[PDB]
Amino acid sequence: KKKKTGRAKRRMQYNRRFVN
Amino acid sequence: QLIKNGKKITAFVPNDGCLNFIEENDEVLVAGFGRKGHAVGDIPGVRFKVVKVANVSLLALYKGKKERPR
Amino acid sequence: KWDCESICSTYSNLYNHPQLIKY
Amino acid sequence: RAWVLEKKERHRRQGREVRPDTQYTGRKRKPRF
Amino acid sequence: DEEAEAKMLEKYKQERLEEMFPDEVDTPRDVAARIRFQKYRGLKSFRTSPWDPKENLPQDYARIFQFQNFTNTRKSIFKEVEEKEVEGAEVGWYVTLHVSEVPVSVVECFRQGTPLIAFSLLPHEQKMSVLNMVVRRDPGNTEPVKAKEELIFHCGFRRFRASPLFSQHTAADKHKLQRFLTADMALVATVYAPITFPPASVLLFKQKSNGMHSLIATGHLMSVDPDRMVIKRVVLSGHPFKIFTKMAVVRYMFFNREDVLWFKPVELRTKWGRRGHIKEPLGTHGHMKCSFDGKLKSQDTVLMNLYKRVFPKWTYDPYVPEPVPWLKS
Amino acid sequence: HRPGPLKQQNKAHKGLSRVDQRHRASQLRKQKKEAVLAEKRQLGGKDGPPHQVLVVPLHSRISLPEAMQLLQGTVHLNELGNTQNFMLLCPRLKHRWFFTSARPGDLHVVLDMAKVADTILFLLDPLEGWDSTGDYCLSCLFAQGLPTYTLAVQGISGLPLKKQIDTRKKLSKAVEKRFPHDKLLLLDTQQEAGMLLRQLANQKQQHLAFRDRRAYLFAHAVDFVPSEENNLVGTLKISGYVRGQTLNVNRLLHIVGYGDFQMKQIDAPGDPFPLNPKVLMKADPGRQESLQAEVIPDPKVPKGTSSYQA
RNA sequence: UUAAAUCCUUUAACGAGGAUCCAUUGGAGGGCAAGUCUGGUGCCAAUUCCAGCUCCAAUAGCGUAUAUU
RNA sequence: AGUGGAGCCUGCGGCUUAAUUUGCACCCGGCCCGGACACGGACAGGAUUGACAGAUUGAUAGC
Repeated sequence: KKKKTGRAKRRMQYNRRFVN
Repeated sequence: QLIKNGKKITAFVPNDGCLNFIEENDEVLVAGFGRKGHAVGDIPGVRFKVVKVANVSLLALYKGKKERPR
Repeated sequence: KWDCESICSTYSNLYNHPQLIKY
Repeated sequence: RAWVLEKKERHRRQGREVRPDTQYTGRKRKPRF
Repeated sequence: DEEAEAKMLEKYKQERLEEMFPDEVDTPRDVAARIRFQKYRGLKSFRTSPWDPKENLPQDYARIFQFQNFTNTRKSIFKEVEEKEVEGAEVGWYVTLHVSEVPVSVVECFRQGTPLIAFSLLPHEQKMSVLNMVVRRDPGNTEPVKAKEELIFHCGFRRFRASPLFSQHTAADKHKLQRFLTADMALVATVYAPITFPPASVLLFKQKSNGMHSLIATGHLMSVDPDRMVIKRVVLSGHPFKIFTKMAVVRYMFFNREDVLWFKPVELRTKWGRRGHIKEPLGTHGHMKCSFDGKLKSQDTVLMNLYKRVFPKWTYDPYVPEPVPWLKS
Repeated sequence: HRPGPLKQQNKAHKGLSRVDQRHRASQLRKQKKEAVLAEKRQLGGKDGPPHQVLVVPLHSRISLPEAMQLLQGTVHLNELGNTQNFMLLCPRLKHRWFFTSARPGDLHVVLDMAKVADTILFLLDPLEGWDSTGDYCLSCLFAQGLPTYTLAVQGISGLPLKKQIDTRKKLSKAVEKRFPHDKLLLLDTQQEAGMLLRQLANQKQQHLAFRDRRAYLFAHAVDFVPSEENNLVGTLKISGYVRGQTLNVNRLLHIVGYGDFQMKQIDAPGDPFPLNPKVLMKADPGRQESLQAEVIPDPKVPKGTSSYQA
């Protein structure tokens, strides 16, 4: 699909790096 | 042959596909190869690269974004 | 007696030449 | 391609971690505009 | 009506087959493979192996002209048109030209209002020769174009109809035939046409059913020489059904026994890189023993290349029918 | 093999004025400016051929007769079966025009009228850039070769004011995928028509190499004198301005839609449209005149014995 | 609002699910961030050219040339 | 004491061959069978199964 852009992409990257 | 001073140089085209957008007697915009005035560490004796042919870039021509006139 | 490589010696190269324009 | 192979063998002799030598060692990724 | 649709679907399937399997030809189960492929040979390396340019030229080459040195002759003609001063009507002069033998129809053409222009030819520019003229594909048109169908050529103020030959645009000595106009890269069209000195622009048109000319390609006249050879390639594939150590028994590539003897000296190659030679026919069914440089996989497909020089067809027609005004489909 | 200490190794023993530059630059500048002045003076002046302009409307919403009414110094209107191509003289601006027009889609009309044109004027509509027919014509015209071109729009002032500016904004973007750095003139009124005519007269000319190496001609008048009418083959008298190079009668004359022909005489009658208001020039010598030679002018076994055991 | 406008600001009405109202630009399989990847093409499994996948970086911005620090 | 010389046999190459299998595997002839899915055709006016007799065949055989 479409990728998230802006704050949402950084939120995705943060949850991917540290949360899980 | 450069316009403003008549000097002959040898310019580099990125690949073989970009060479067919270039024709004899066409006007071409040229930049340096990239190491501030030095030649190429892989290719002997060439220092300049072709950036535009007929006022359209080679990147737009290669990626099919624009057409060039003749 | 022929094969695909020997029969190539049969073909000539001196009959249908186009007319040459000189310098 | 042989130049990158020489440099990677240099880095192997010097005792540091080197990427595994594969089919894609010296391979032009794209034309550069 | 619908048979045009049938031929269109056949051409679509044949193009898809060509872009999937490039020049693979099924061996004829009826006619002997040394009769269909009599005028063929094998090359060890397609690039480096020689080929005589004057060998076995057709009758049509008896009718055309050729330049001993095209570059120096072009330089001489361009120099004598830029430097010298011939006594003739000068630029800007309103002249009238008395031209000898013209059909009446041209005159009536001016009478509905179509533009009617003329130009003066350089020396040697009326004689017929072979034009090697580079074209790509215009992305608006995706319908297939086969190799030797008729097309309308706009080349340097001249407009004509011909059957081209589509060839690879590479730097080698001989160039492989392309059986279709492939819609991603730059190919060469080879035509019997009157001589024109480059530069000149190329516009390939396909005449349609409703009268429109659809634009299929664009490019420049690269060279004027009949010494450019187009090399048709035929790929014959057999199956290695009995595998030993560096030796195999290959079937289905040939069916007669002496066909294997006929195409014996041509080297072999596999789809996974293994090369080798035919050792000997097995017998009466075209099975063969071939010696390869390594062990083979069970899914392998042995294949062999045969090369024949092709020339274009003389269909030079100086008359092009007028279009109907183009509209989008 | 690296030798060690037992091998003999010996270390090597190391061991213009300001005024002269100003004058030279002035000399070179004078040379360049006089060359440019001669070349710009040649086209469209009294000693040269008319400035020939092809008007092409790139949409079906564009009213071409409105634009060619706006474009028409004195107007000498040559007129044909369907087309009206006129001569314009502007002696105040000292420049001579021949305006032709052609509709896209008609391939041979636009391709001939664009392979003789000095200027191509592409007409546009304010809302969409071009049509599909206009896009097809653009592909063909770019492929064949563009001369000097100018982009003119026709319907900006008809829109309500509060959108006009931003309308033009979108239009420029819509243009920039094919015409990257080009000014969009507006052709609505007679004053803007004069501005466009001024922009067309003074503008640098793109030189197309093929037609510049060759002597070409656009027919302004044509007449037919048949040797035998039933034969339908006779002498053709074609009248127009020589454009490309000096014209030699000893050469073959190719008519574009109808192949090459042998020409026999060149006469120079009076110029019908001079900028500021019967002599035969050259006849063909039947000896050095080229001929139409496209193709080469030289034309003991028993009955049942099988083939094995035999 | 302003000279008169425009823009902004304020406010009616319509205006969001693939919320298709769709973010790009470069680089990575020799070292700073980032690969044990795929398919064509030639040369003698190694290996020139071409198109992709995957990852990384900054982000309404991001590469390049040149000069300069 | 020989072998290398001679006759014969055998092994690798090579040559002939339909095959002279190879680091009964080979050849010449004859049987037997051999997807579903999708879409388009034929099918109760009939899809399709079985069959005595005679024949081709190197021989017989509703294969």
